[PDB]
Amino acid sequence: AENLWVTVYYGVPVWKDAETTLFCASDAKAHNVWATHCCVPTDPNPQE
Amino acid sequence: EVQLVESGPGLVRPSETLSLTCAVSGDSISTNNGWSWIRQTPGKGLEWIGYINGRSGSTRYNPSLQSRVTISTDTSGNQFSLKVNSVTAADTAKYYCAFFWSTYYKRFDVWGPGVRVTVS
Amino acid sequence: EVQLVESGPGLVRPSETLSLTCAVSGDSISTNNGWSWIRQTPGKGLEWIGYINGRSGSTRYNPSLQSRVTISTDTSGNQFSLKVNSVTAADTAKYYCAFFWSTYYKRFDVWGPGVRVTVS
Amino acid sequence: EVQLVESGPGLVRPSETLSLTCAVSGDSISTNNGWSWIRQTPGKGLEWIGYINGRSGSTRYNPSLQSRVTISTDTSGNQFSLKVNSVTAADTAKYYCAFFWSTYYKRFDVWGPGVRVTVS
Amino acid sequence: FLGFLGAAGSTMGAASMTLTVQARNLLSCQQHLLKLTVWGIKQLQARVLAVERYLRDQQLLGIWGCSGKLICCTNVPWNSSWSNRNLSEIWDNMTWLQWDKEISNYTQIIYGLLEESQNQQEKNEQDLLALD
Amino acid sequence: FLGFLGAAGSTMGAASMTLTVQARNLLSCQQHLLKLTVWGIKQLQARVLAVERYLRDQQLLGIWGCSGKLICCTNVPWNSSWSNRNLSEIWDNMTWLQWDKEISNYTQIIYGLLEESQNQQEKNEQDLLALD
Amino acid sequence: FLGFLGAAGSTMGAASMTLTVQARNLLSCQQHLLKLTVWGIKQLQARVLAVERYLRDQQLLGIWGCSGKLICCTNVPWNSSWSNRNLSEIWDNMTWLQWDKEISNYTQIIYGLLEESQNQQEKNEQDLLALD
Amino acid sequence: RMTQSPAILSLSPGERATLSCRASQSVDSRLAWYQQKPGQSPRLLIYDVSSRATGIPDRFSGSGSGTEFTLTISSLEPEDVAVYFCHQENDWPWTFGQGTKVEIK
Amino acid sequence: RMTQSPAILSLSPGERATLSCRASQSVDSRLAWYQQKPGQSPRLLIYDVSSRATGIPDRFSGSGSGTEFTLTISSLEPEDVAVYFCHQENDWPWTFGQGTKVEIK
Amino acid sequence: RMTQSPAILSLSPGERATLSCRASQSVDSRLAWYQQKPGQSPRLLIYDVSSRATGIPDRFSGSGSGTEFTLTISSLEPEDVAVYFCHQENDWPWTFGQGTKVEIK
Ligand SMILES: *[C@@H]1O[C@H](CO[C@@H]2O[C@@H](C)[C@@H](O)[C@@H](O)[C@@H]2O)[C@@H](O[C@@H]2O[C@H](CO)[C@@H](O)[C@H](O)[C@H]2NC(C)=O)[C@H](O)[C@H]1NC(C)=O
Ligand SMILES: *[C@@H]1O[C@H](CO[C@@H]2O[C@@H](C)[C@@H](O)[C@@H](O)[C@@H]2O)[C@@H](O[C@@H]2O[C@H](CO)[C@@H](O)[C@H](O)[C@H]2NC(C)=O)[C@H](O)[C@H]1NC(C)=O
Ligand SMILES: *[C@@H]1O[C@H](CO[C@@H]2O[C@@H](C)[C@@H](O)[C@@H](O)[C@@H]2O)[C@@H](O[C@@H]2O[C@H](CO)[C@@H](O)[C@H](O)[C@H]2NC(C)=O)[C@H](O)[C@H]1NC(C)=O
Ligand SMILES: *[C@@H]1O[C@H](CO)[C@@H](O[C@@H]2O[C@H](CO)[C@@H](O)[C@H](O)[C@H]2NC(C)=O)[C@H](O)[C@H]1NC(C)=O
Ligand SMILES: *[C@@H]1O[C@H](CO)[C@@H](O[C@@H]2O[C@H](CO)[C@@H](O)[C@H](O)[C@H]2NC(C)=O)[C@H](O)[C@H]1NC(C)=O
Ligand SMILES: *[C@@H]1O[C@H](CO)[C@@H](O[C@@H]2O[C@H](CO)[C@@H](O)[C@H](O)[C@H]2NC(C)=O)[C@H](O)[C@H]1NC(C)=O
Ligand SMILES: *[C@@H]1O[C@H](CO)[C@@H](O[C@@H]2O[C@H](CO)[C@@H](O)[C@H](O)[C@H]2NC(C)=O)[C@H](O)[C@H]1NC(C)=O
Ligand SMILES: *[C@@H]1O[C@H](CO)[C@@H](O[C@@H]2O[C@H](CO)[C@@H](O)[C@H](O)[C@H]2NC(C)=O)[C@H](O)[C@H]1NC(C)=O
Ligand SMILES: *[C@@H]1O[C@H](CO)[C@@H](O[C@@H]2O[C@H](CO)[C@@H](O)[C@H](O)[C@H]2NC(C)=O)[C@H](O)[C@H]1NC(C)=O
Ligand SMILES: *[C@@H]1O[C@H](CO)[C@@H](O)[C@H](O)[C@H]1NC(C)=O
Ligand SMILES: *[C@@H]1O[C@H](CO)[C@@H](O)[C@H](O)[C@H]1NC(C)=O
Ligand SMILES: *[C@@H]1O[C@H](CO)[C@@H](O)[C@H](O)[C@H]1NC(C)=O
Repeated sequence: AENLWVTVYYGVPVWKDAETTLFCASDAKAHNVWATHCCVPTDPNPQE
Repeated sequence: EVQLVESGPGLVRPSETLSLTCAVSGDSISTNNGWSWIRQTPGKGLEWIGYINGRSGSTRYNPSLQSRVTISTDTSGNQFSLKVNSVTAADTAKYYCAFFWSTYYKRFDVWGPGVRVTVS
Repeated sequence: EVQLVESGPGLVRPSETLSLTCAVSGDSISTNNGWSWIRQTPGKGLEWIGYINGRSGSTRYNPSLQSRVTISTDTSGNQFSLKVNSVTAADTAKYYCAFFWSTYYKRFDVWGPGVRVTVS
Repeated sequence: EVQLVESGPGLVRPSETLSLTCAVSGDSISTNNGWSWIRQTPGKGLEWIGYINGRSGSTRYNPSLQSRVTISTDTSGNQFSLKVNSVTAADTAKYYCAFFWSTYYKRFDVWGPGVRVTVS
Repeated sequence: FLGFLGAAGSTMGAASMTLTVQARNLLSCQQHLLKLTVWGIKQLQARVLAVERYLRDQQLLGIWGCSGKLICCTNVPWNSSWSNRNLSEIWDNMTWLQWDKEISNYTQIIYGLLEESQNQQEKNEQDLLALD
Repeated sequence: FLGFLGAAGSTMGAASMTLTVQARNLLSCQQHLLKLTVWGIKQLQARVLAVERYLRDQQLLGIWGCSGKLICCTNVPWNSSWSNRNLSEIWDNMTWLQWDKEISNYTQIIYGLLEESQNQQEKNEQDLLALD
Repeated sequence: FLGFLGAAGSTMGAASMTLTVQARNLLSCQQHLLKLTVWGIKQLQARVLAVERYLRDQQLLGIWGCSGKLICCTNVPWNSSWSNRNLSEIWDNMTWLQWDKEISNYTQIIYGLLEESQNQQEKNEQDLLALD
Repeated sequence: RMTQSPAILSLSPGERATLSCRASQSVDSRLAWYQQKPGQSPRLLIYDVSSRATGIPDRFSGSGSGTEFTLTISSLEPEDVAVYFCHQENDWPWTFGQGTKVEIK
Repeated sequence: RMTQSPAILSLSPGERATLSCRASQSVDSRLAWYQQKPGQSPRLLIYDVSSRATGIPDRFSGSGSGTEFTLTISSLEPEDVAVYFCHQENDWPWTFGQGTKVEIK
Repeated sequence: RMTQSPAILSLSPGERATLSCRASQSVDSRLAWYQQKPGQSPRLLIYDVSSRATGIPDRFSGSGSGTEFTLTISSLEPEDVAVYFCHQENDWPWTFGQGTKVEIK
């Protein structure tokens, strides 16, 4: 007898386990193979 | 739990204004919406007068009373009041202070004992 | 093709109610919208009373008649009717049963002969 | 800069119609919106009558005057006029021709001297 | 990125206030990628997928009649069999992760009903005497 | 996929009831694609195109003022020269494939007019006394 | 492509009439691309980027409550400190390129405020006695 | 609301009738015309200002918009003597004009 | 608006009360019922047609839509003698029915 | 609607005038003030509550929102004797307050 109506929300903080591909990033500062395949810099102050 | 306490003259002469004050206890008027006045008119039943948003000062009134009714809030006293411009015998009624909560998630009323006012 | 047939008292005394029933042939009331009543008032011309959706029971009425008019449907009899609360001589008119189809694709009327009703 | 010039009878008898014409100089009526009539009623103050869009002929009127007032435009003469159906002594007022510009970017008025009209 | 998941432990009601925080974070070299054309593909596949997922959710909000909204009402009644709880048990003292686990099996039933409701609403808009 | 094209032989009027059936189906390994980097591209090109086609149609509905709708009204009058038929000849006893063949040459004329109409409507919204 | 940039020297007010001209132009072999799989990637990267840029702008209009519009009003007041000019100095006798140079540093302040305003508006819609 | 004019149109056989109808407020294009003969329910002639109803001859036409509308009847024949009504559909309550008569002789 | 019926329900102890309320216009489902006892402010029983308020016993129920609504009380006990009111929330002004009485004996 | 107060403001030269205007309903910020001198058409002073019109001196200002609005005049000079009007633009019909007078001596 609640008489409620299924509302819809978008932007809901729900997550599930998943497998995807991660990308590498570096400190910029670093002929080293990992200095070339890890070009994108990370943020100097990661948003934890 | 909010409690509503009311006082004011139980007698107004015709052509004089009417004034009732509702004290609010247990919460802050300035934080909630839905503070309102309703009256019970003999021979007619319950009628809405209007309500005020304590967070803004905006009000809404029953069209039949828009020419005479003022609702306002005392944010220091944590009390609100109803003022009616000159009244007649037709305005004799039991007047009530009430708080109406109506949102997507909850519905409830707080409704005080009221003040009986005779115009004569 | 829908046909509309009407009957009811051609005489109502002042302060008595008025009641007219329209029979529907050729289609189902319960499937279509737009079943309606219109009257032709001498000295004034045609006036809308209101209409009913046979699929829901929802109705709409001319504001001047909202305090007195009821429209409802008999889904067994496949007939619908107009009831008016107490009437006066001012309500003498030719009353008609009509069906109005108005959509994005088609427009048409079915309009029956009506019933002449005198109030006196 | 637009100038507004008005003329018409300063005296109308009760039950006769009222007619005032406003000439427009400095711009084209047919290009702008906001051409309007306002009157100053003794004992009441300023009241809106209505306005016309010179680009379409569409008009809007104050509900209290919808049964009597007509506003229209002469696109040859570059003048517009106010006509009121039969008037009474209650319609004595100073009548004015005005142009109101109100958009997202600009706000301004052009307001002429008006015509004094007595009904008696 | 100031709360990408800050509301995760909040109640369902409280968490309704961060919907723009999660939505704005869901659609966030030089020569290496072309010299070694394995990585150009690995990177493009990740980018294309993020776009496709975004668009599928937007299409559903469109179909259900909720386009452009973060909070949207519908006309589908809630079935008590989907969760036999009252509002004071759902919006308070419960998180969105818990609710999702509770509803999961009924997700497709609900979505199908939302689509049917919008189609019925459109049918009623092509009949000028509708809802009277 | 329960009618992807079920309404194809239906009349134009009847087919108006399946618009969500067609719309929801228009934006539907592992190592092989990277070991043989011909196929990674062949697959991405197919996926990118499906997205671009979807978005171009959505942009037009936006420009014409029909965003979020499957059925939308406009203010552009129908020219009798585009098809000299009445409504009872179009909505009944005719399919959408037949209609498209009949209109085809006038598609761009109509689209241009729809864009002009929306721009005129917007101009009238920046004048607070509009349409009176 | 009949004015892709025709309004660039026009005043801000006059240029408001070409918004559909610029918007419609912002989301416009055979074997070579697969035989030489450097170019397939170079081409896909250009196409994916055009799509991502388009979608980020659409998401912001969504968040700010301006979805589907080319001209949209908000409830955020203009701060005089962002540009101490009156309307007759902005809409007339100034171009959009000049205005952008003048505002630039305040772009993020303004965008943050637009998002806060929409969230406050939504909160007021979950209280049935709102704005009275 | 709206009203019609002339109240009575006394016309020669073969003459064109002109019947106006004027609204105090815009009704867009949602206007219909009806023909009333003795003993009959009203017959629909024209809808949406100018669109002719099924079964209605080409002698009946019309035009107009917003507030100003006209019904015309070409080549009047005695069978066309009737009271013609202007019907407002754009908004509730729907209304009718008072009706005017076209007489032939 | 809306009104209630019967004005007075004279019922036996243990009997089921049926109280109707009828609107002249649709109010959707935005209907609430209140219980009025002497000297008391009105108590909320039911909201949104059928949803029971916190602290209200299962003897109180209801149904309806649009214009036709009903309040029922199962197994009436003397403690249930009260005036019951129908409250319209769908649109402004909010209104009340006249109230009806349920009496037990 | 809305009304103005004081009806008459009798002020010293150099004094600040305060003129209030109160609406029974919110008018948002769509409020304008006008100055009426003998024989003149009304002159616009302030629009959108506080924005000064072109050609108006800095002595004229104002503030307010919703239902409560104020016009102030700094450093009153004899040239400022006039009737001041409050004009409501937010919704139709547009209305005016009764007007009040500022007198200097
Ligand atoms: C609420 O839903 C039930 C049906 O849900 C059942 O469980 C679901 C997980 C899924 O398996 C469904 O397919 C199941 O049917 C509705 O009850 C059904 O109503 C139809 C109506 O004719 C009937 O034919 C079915 O047999 C009913 N199912 C059962 C199990 O009796 C119920 O009506 C829904 N209530 C509301 C308010 O929507
Ligand atoms: C209906 O369209 C005609 C024009 O359509 C013509 O055929 C099309 C396939 C395409 O080739 C068009 O470019 C053609 O012009 C309109 O008639 C035109 O009106 C303009 C107005 O000034 C006039 O200059 C043109 O010469 C006219 N064309 C012709 C052939 O006479 C007609 O007005 C349109 N009707 C409506 C209601 O929009
Ligand atoms: C208009 O903005 C000022 C603040 O803008 C300053 O300059 C910007 C470029 C950026 O650096 C801001 O962070 C700066 O603060 C507002 O003034 C601030 O108001 C807050 C309110 O408490 C106060 O704490 C700050 O110290 C004020 N800043 C200064 C420099 O005094 C001002 O209120 C804004 N006006 C409006 C109408 O929004
Ligand atoms: C984590 O749980 C605690 C309690 O289990 C939450 O703290 C409550 O917060 C509400 C907020 O108004 C308070 O009224 C309660 O009194 C708090 N409880 C206690 C025991 O202090 C806390 O907020 C939860 N964290 C999150 C993110 O919701
Ligand atoms: C939702 O689905 C899950 C499974 O995906 C259901 O849980 C299973 O129910 C069966 C019923 O016999 C059990 O045998 C399984 O062991 C359950 N699995 C788990 C992980 O517990 C769950 O009950 C479903 N929920 C509803 C409401 O139907
Ligand atoms: C294929 O064509 C046949 C007829 O040519 C369609 O059948 C008609 O369907 C309508 C639906 O109400 C009926 O009223 C007609 O009487 C049917 N005609 C006959 C001869 O039976 C059929 O529906 C068409 N198929 C599709 C998909 O439209
Ligand atoms: C739409 O375009 C087609 C061609 O793409 C037109 O058909 C051609 O018309 C020319 C006219 O001289 C003929 O010579 C061709 O043989 C026609 N082609 C075909 C395949 O029949 C068609 O007429 C155009 N339709 C309209 C309405 O203009
Ligand atoms: C380039 O600048 C010139 C003037 O500096 C602009 O010409 C003006 O256009 C307006 C349009 O109504 C006229 O009223 C002015 O009188 C023109 N000025 C002169 C000196 O003729 C011209 O339009 C500008 N170009 C663009 C694209 O805006
Ligand atoms: C917007 O940012 C620019 C720089 O990106 C500011 O200009 C600089 O201001 C500093 C202030 O000391 C000067 O030293 C630089 O030389 C300026 N740069 C240039 C290119 O002139 C600009 O002032 C900022 N605008 C605002 C309104 O803050
Ligand atoms: C539409 O055209 C067809 C063609 O034969 C005709 O039969 C039908 O009656 C027309 N409709 C109307 C309303 O005239
Ligand atoms: C909701 O269910 C809980 C379960 O214990 C109950 O305590 C609460 O009172 C219920 N709410 C209402 C309004 O009955
Ligand atoms: C806007 O600023 C310019 C700057 O010179 C000024 O001339 C103009 O009059 C100002 N507008 C108003 C309305 O004061």
